[PDB]
Formats: sequence, structure tokens, C-alpha cells
Amino acid sequence: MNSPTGQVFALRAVYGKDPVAAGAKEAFHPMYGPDAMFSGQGAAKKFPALA
Amino acid sequence: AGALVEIAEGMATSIAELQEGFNGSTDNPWNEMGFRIDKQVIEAKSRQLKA
Amino acid sequence: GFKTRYGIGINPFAESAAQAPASRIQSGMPSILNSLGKNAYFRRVYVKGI
Amino acid sequence: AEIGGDHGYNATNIAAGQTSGAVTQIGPAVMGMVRRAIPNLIAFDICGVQP
Amino acid sequence: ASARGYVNIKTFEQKLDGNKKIEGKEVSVAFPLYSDVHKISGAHYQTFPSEKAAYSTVYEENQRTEWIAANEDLWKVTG
Amino acid sequence: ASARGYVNIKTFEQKLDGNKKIEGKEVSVAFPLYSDVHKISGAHYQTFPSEKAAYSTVYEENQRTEWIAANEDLWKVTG
Amino acid sequence: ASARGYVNIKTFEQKLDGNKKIEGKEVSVAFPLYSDVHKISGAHYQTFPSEKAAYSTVYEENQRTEWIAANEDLWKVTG
Repeated sequence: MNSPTGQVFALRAVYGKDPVAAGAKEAFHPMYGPDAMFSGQGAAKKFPALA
Repeated sequence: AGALVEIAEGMATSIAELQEGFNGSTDNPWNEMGFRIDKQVIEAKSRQLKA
Repeated sequence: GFKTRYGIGINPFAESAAQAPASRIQSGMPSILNSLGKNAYFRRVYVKGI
Repeated sequence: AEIGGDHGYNATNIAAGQTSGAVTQIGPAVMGMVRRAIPNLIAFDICGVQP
Repeated sequence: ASARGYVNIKTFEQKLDGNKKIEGKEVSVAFPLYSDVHKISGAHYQTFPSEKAAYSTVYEENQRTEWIAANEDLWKVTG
Repeated sequence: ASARGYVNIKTFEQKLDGNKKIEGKEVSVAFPLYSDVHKISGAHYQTFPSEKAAYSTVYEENQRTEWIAANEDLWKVTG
Repeated sequence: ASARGYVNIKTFEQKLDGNKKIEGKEVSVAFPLYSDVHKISGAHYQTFPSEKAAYSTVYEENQRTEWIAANEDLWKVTG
């Protein structure tokens, strides 16, 4: 590093109409699979969360 | 158990810049290293027989 | 006397449990919060009985 | 005793260039961008296609 | 709180004139307040940055004139 | 205070259901809170930054989960 | 008596902090015990050899752990 204090960006692919939101799931995540129906039924209806 | 971990870190460029009494600061010496040079000594022992 | 300046950094995405990072601007200097036992790239295993 | 000072090691104070000392530097250089790579498909040999 | 960084200032009390001391004080200042106005030189300190206050008396983002009272209060000489 | 900027979110009370509403809510948010997490889309707002919050309800640097409950408060349905 | 040489050390007490002292201790050490183990640096002393010990507390050839505990004892802080 030639100048003090480097920096590195990070581009998250975030979905749900808010690239920044509270708990906006990340799109392409090695951990986390893509939400199975988001493009699909999950746009037509909203499913009850499980708790 | 991961309770007490093991690290090595730097020195903040605010502390390292003024080190051992610069800019009015005080009590903060640098660390130093010496060398020692200690010696050993041996002796010759005899041995012998007859006929 | 000698002087050096180096500084260390954590890979962005190191933790990689995180949906999206907090604050958008996040020190890459290692610390307790981000860098302790959370880095995905490295997995430490103590062996015993050798 | 003009001091160089440091960024506070805060993440903002670096990205702004704010510095405890005299100078406020430009910015945190750039070390380049880190994206999140795309996961791999399992393709379709496992399930008959029939377009 | 500060939400950015703290510049911790630790001053060492020195004997100045007859039966008098310049009181050594430990103080933690929010960094963007400390960078804007800080008076300390020749004050026999040692300063270190940190992300949470390392001393009891803490000066947040908003003091200014309250810290401008304290930053030059380090030269107040108690008998 | 935020000391940075206040992002002012103004939602317009609309009639959602029979004799019901989504109440019009005028709220200011500290920019470094708003830039980190903001849920606004399809919120029927108009948003302007300022150096001093423009509304009585104010969410400063430190709320987070108090705003994260209040950012999705803009879709609340009322009788 | 050590019969070889005696390294005579005189340490000069000082005010370390507010109403605190680092106790000055005059001491002497057998030259071999001194060359073997001596911890004195930054201790505000002055040291001279002599055929006999020139100070009250004298360490002959065999003390060791009495002096190894004593040489580091010069940094004990008293009020």
C-alpha cells in the first residue's frame, strides 16, 4: 500500500426492491441459497413466516 | 477453549509518531535489544598404562 | 533505531455469515468483533494425543 | 511541534480524510473492488427436459 | 455516543512551583471533536486512539466550548 | 444530534380499506442511520436531506432497532 | 568475602507520581554475581568497582536468589 489507509469496495447483490434495508437478504451467497420462489409464487402471495 | 486467544498487533501511528518524549509527551520509551557473548572453557585429562 | 509501518486488513466478505454489512464503511483492521474466530478462510483445529 | 497524527482508526474518519493532526488527507486510496461470485447450477441431466 | 472514534489523553502530573502540582488528568474525547480543536502540546501526555472511551471523563461529539474549557484546563496548577 | 444530516421522510395518509388509513407520517432520520438502513420504497414519500431535522419526530445516530421498527411503521394499517 | 571484586551500586530515589516514591537503595554485589546477573538500567544509579564493598548491603559470591530478588527490588514503588 503506497498511500496510508487503503480501501476495498464490496458489491452485495441484495434483493427485494431495497438494496439497503433491515435484513434484506443477499442474492448470490455461498452460504445461503436463493429464496426458492421469489421470482415465482412469492411475488403473487406472501407466505406466513414460520416461528 | 478459545477463551484467551493469542495475538500480535502494531502500534498506532499516533503513539509511534511521538515516542520517547516528542511533542511534549513523556514516559513512553522504545524497546531495545542487546547481545551478550559468554564463554566456556575445557581442560585436557591424561591416561596411561604400563607393561 | 528502526521504524516500519504496515497495517493489516481483513478480506471484505471474510465473515460471510452476513447478509449485508452494517454502516457501509467498515474498518478492515482486524478486531474482536469482525476478525475473531469469524474469518471464513481459516479453520483452526487443535490436535491431541500425539 | 507539528504532529502528523492519525486517522482515528475509525472507518469514517479514514474515508473522510479527517485526521487528529494537522493534515486531512484526500481519501483512502483504492485497493480495488470485491464482488460476490455466482453460485453454480446443477444443470438438468438429472431431470428430463422435454422442451 | 461518539459513533466514530475516541482520542484518549492521559496527562502526567508534574511538580511545577513550590508545593504545587499540575494535575494529571485522564480524558477521552470523540475523534472528530478532537481533530477539530485540540490544544495538547508540552502537556506531558500520551495519546492513543480507540473505538470506545478508555477513560472515565468522556467528551462526546458535542462539547466544544466545554472541551475548550477542558483542553486548556490541563495547565491549571493546583497547590 | 446527528451532526451530519437529517433525511426527512414524509408519508401521505391514504385510504387503504373501508373507513381505514395508513397514517401520514412525517419523520426525520439521521443520515448515517438512514444511509445504513432504510426500508423506503412504495412508501408514498418525498425525501430531502437537511443539516437540522425538519420534523418533531427525530431518529438520531443511535436508535437502529427503534428505527427499524419505525421504518416498517410506515406501512402500518389503521382502523 | 567474595575476595574478587565488588560492584557498588547507589540508586537515587525520585518522585514517581503524586506522593509516591521509588525507594533508593544503596547496595553492593560480588563482581562475579554482578556480571552474571544485573538488572539495573533506567534505574537512576551510578556504579563503581572497588576491592571491598563500599555500601551497607553487601552480596558475596553466594546469594543469588537473594540478589536476583534484590536487583529487581529496586523498582518497588512506595507512597
